Amino acid sequence: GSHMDNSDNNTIFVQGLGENVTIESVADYFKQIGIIKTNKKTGQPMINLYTDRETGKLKGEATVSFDDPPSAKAAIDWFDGKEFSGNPIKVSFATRRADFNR
RNA sequence: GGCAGAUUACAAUUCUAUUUGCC
Repeated sequence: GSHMDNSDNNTIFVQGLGENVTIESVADYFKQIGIIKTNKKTGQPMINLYTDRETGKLKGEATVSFDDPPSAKAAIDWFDGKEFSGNPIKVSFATRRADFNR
């Protein structure tokens, strides 16, 4: 969250999306606040859904990255505590937990 | 860093890489 200046943080973490959600739907729900950054290697928007390895069901968790950091900040200020696909969600500032194994 | 084209491989439990052209 506010634990960093986020001057280099353009990603938000999301929880509660749903067990049947899609990258395109999440992107359509976040793009209305600001431009989601697009992958130039894959052409899909920067969203990463997560899955349970013990059940194979979706965690309801995902990251979304923005083309600018103030858009990510507005996305937290706005989407945090709203609903998506008919499910309550929770947005906040992300980091790179990937860096523990990358 | 961004824009266009091309290539290959792998992964997570909170932001992929390589490569050609241009600034």
